[PDB]
Amino acid sequence: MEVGMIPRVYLGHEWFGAERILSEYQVPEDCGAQVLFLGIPRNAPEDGGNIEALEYEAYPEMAIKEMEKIRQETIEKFGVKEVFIHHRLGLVKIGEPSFLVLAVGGHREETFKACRYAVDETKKRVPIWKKEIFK
Amino acid sequence: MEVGMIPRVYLGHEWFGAERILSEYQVPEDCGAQVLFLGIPRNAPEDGGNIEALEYEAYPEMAIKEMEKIRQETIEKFGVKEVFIHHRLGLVKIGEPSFLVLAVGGHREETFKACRYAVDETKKRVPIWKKEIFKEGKGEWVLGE
Ligand SMILES: [Cl-]
Ligand code: NA
Ligand code: NA
Repeated sequence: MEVGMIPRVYLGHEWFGAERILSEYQVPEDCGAQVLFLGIPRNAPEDGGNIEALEYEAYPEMAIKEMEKIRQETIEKFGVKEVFIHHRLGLVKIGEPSFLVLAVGGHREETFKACRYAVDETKKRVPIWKKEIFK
Repeated sequence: MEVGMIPRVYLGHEWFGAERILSEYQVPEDCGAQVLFLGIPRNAPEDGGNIEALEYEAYPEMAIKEMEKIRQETIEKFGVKEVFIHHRLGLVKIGEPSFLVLAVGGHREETFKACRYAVDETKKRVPIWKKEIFKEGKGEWVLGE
């Protein structure tokens, strides 16, 4: 995707990815910590080990609005400088990240907390659900 | 540079970087989470003035061994599948990562804990000495007679 600036909140069938975000985002002089979480579809033995991919769907408008709300809360609550919350829609192969959260802050203490908060809240409140694709 | 495999523990003047590591590393089928921490030199005016860079020095062998010990501990204590612990030596300009820790595991819970553990334990136990390299004009921040 070609954009003027990488969106902080993204929900779509395309993807920017950790490499591009980390490469393009300029860390502010007052920030000394970045904590990135990548959620990846698994094909663990406990699920049969026959999963080839996951298909993600959502209520697009509702989801992105709630995602932005969580981002706002994360920044205000932990005092970090920036937070990215991205999630893919459509087909996602096992091993490919489908969920991304990047927190940028002054120190690691609050940056780790910020990332974990955004990740946990997103899972509890954002309307995005998966479907397994077998074989 | 030094692939084949990227060394899980690395200490030197060169740098693999998060982009290359995330790009090359293949996530195992039983892993659903990756937690990456990047430590970056920051300008700390509360330390006397504006900083240009952070310098890191050490006796590599000793530092590397403790880093490897911490890595093994992280994997064992948290049950994660893989852990990378990298750190740069020499001068690192503000904004450029100098410390990297990547934990790969089954779920969020243990992966986050593992990364935090490796990071905290490294800062407490690994003998890498740091020095803030201030920009010219430091004497202007605190003025007496
Ligand atoms: Cl909607
Ligand atoms: Na990614
Ligand atoms: Na890096």
